[PDB]
Amino acid sequence: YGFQPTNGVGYQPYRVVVLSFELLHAPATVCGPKKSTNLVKNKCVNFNFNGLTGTGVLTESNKKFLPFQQFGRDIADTTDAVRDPQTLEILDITPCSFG
Amino acid sequence: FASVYAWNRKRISNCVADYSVLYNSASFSTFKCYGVSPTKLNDLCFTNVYADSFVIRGDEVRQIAPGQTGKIADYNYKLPDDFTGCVIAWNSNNLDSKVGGNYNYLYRLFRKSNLKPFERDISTEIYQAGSTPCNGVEGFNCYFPLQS
Amino acid sequence: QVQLQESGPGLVKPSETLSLTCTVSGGSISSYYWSWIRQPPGKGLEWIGYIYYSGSTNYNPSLKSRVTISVDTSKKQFSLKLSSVTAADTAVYYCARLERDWPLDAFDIWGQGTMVTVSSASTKGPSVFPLAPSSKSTSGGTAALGCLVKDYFPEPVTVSWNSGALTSGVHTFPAVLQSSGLYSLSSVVTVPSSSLGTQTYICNVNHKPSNTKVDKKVEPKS
Amino acid sequence: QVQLQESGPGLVKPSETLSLTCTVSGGSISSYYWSWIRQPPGKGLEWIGYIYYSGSTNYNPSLKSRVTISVDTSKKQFSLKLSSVTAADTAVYYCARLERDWPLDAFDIWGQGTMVTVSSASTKGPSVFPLAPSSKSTSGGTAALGCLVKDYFPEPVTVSWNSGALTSGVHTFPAVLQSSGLYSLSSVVTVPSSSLGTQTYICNVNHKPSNTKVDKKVEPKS
Amino acid sequence: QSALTQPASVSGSPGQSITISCTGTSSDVGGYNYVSWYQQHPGKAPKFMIYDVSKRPSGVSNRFSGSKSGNTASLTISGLQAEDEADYYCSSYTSNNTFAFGGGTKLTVLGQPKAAPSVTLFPPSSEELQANKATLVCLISDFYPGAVTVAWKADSSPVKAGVETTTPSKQSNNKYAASSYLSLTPEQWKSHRSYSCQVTHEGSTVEKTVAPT
Ligand SMILES: *[C@@H]1O[C@H](CO)[C@@H](O[C@@H]2O[C@H](CO)[C@@H](O)[C@H](O)[C@H]2NC(C)=O)[C@H](O)[C@H]1NC(C)=O
Repeated sequence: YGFQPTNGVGYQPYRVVVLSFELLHAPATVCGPKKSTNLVKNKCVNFNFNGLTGTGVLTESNKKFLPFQQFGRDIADTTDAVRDPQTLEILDITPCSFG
Repeated sequence: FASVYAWNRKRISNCVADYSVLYNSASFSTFKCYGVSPTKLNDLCFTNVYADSFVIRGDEVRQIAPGQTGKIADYNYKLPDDFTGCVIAWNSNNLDSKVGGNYNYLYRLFRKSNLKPFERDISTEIYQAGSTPCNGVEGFNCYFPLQS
Repeated sequence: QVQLQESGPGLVKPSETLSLTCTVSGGSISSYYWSWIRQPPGKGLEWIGYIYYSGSTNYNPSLKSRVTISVDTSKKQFSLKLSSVTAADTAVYYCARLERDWPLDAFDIWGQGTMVTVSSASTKGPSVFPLAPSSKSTSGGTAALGCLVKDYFPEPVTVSWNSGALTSGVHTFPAVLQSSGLYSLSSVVTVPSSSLGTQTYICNVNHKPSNTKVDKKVEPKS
Repeated sequence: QVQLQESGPGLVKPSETLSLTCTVSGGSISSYYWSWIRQPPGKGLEWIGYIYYSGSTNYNPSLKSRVTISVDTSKKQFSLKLSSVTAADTAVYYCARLERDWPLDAFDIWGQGTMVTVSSASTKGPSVFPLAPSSKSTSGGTAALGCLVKDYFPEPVTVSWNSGALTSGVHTFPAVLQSSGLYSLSSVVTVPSSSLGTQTYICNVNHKPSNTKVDKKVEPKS
Repeated sequence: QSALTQPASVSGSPGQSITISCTGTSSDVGGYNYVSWYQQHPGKAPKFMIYDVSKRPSGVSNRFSGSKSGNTASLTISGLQAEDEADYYCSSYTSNNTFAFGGGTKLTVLGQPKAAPSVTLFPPSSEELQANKATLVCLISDFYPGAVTVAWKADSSPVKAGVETTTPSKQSNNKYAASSYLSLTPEQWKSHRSYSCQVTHEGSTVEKTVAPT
């Protein structure tokens, strides 16, 4: 191509990028972003902590996980503590009132 | 009865309809049912029944059917192509024909365009065959549109 | 598209039964009405009955008690038989369709008729002779030649040229009824005179009532 | 498959607006570019604008401020109108396509052009005359004959033989511009002499600028 | 709105090869390679030959080749066949968003024969005579070296009034044909007992003579 600046459109250079998404058979890979919000406390709330979906009141904790553990469970196996991914603090999960 | 170019239109409504007294009356020369065979009429229910009435020649009863052509079905009375009802017809020579000629039964024989199904047209404008305008007077290529 | 075509002879003496058929070309039997229409020479038309196809009928009471129409739907024929003819029924006979369904009425595509004479004096074959051109018969670049047909009782003879080759300058003159009672006519063609020495022509007389079919070549004079 | 074909007249005096169209045969509008190309007599080609189809344009600034191209995609037309011609634009005018998509470029199927003269002296009809052979005009088994066309202002007249019947031995000579300013030409055919007395021929002059269409028969001499 | 460049006629013998040039500025042919060639037969419509300095479209012989050096392209033909006598144009995509065409180049295959003139004469037509006119017509064809001169004659005399002549022009068999017209009053045609047409071509002088009736 001998490109020259005084060429009619359709003879001027265009730059092209071709994105090709492929899906072999791995376990996963790149995906789109996920927006979040602000964590509230002391109110019966509907929460999602990077996968953990639940409901209840959130409260500041005083337990100490090991620095690879995300959430804590009770005997009889119910989630009762979580760790906030962004600030990395432990929060207890109590149910909101019924009776 | 009513003319062929201005048929009547009665809207039968909530009632108990007994199509058996019709079907077996043996007085009808033509009883065709299209959407539904006749014996199963007294076992079904609809929303509305319409009944249209008119008078035609004897050999134009073949054009009262879905998908026909001719002076009657083109522009007097057109039946849609997915008709559902039934068509009934019987001879009436002794009632409607009178010595010297009964000239009170007209039909339309010229129109610009064929009718839409169930469309009706009682106008009486002078038809214009040729390109020359008519100005409401008869003449060559300017014809009255109704014959008797 | 659809056309009609007559058939049948006619020359029988007086007081017999004749027959005719109107075989259908394009193919439309079983749907219309089909009727037969007379016409004497030089006079107005007439009418005779018709036959639906499934059912039937007959008509024109003036001719009633003499006429019978029949239909063969397989090979698509109308027979018409009149009986005890009277030599007043010497006419052309058309077989026009009719029209219903779309009202119309009146009639429709006809069929070229058939001269049907009624008398004595059984058929006679025609005698053919050529009419050669000459130096007097040319008009400079053009010249005319012809064929004479003589002494035939058929009456409705027909003439072609080179199997219908030429349609230019061809003229067939009306037949003259000679005192003898036999007809005789002539056919002629005029053409650019130059082609006279190179080209050939044959006039072809066809006589349907007899079986005469004679084709004769025309030649320049010696 | 796809072919082009010009249209439009030309003979108008000097200082007006002419028109031309290039109706498309095989059917390919709306996809390519279409342009008009001039050519004076005996000289090289030239170029004028084109028109995509949806959008448009015009080009060749030397001819700018005079030319307008338009397109009717329905019936597949290009109009070209030049304005205030100057009798220097007396040329043949082709309407070649163009090519994109598959680069290529250059041009492609053309359209036989159209002689478009620009001057006074409005059209004149030609006078036709025959040229008969003779015993001197035969070469034993072969002989030649012809037709003279005379005194016409169209310039681009055309000639056929027996509705384009013959393509053997047919030759059309180039036209000579007489001192009068009118053109006149001749056409000729040579053929085996034997067929002279039996066969016929007609030369058919077509003059598109006027409406003259004359077909004359040739004949042997007396 | 200017033009390109090309040589005038070239020469060549059959079976050999030949190369025709096309030189332009380095803003049209130098700065591009969208050049294409076109072959036009006399009195015809040009024919598309090769796009992009070289690429015979499916349908053209393989005796043609295109090439470039720099703002100068060229076309080469191989085994000159004596039906390629035509004109050859080159085109390109000059800047300013426009195209341009060359100047044309007449190809001469250096014909072999020295065909002699086939001559014929035609007397006035009758309708023309009655139309108060007369025009003797002299036709020539099938002579190769197109350098004939025609001499109009009364029964044998040189006559120089009413003579019109075309210049020879090429046939489809690469030969040449011409015509001469002698306009005369009908009294002139009934006036002379004969007339003659003389064609001089390479020394050889062929003559036709006619006579009123
Ligand atoms: C297109 O470009 C050409 C130059 O390639 C312009 O031509 C002229 O240039 C020559 C020198 O090469 C001068 O001698 C002429 O006087 C110039 N003429 C003009 C009008 O500029 C040409 O003009 C350009 N045309 C357009 C429409 O841009």
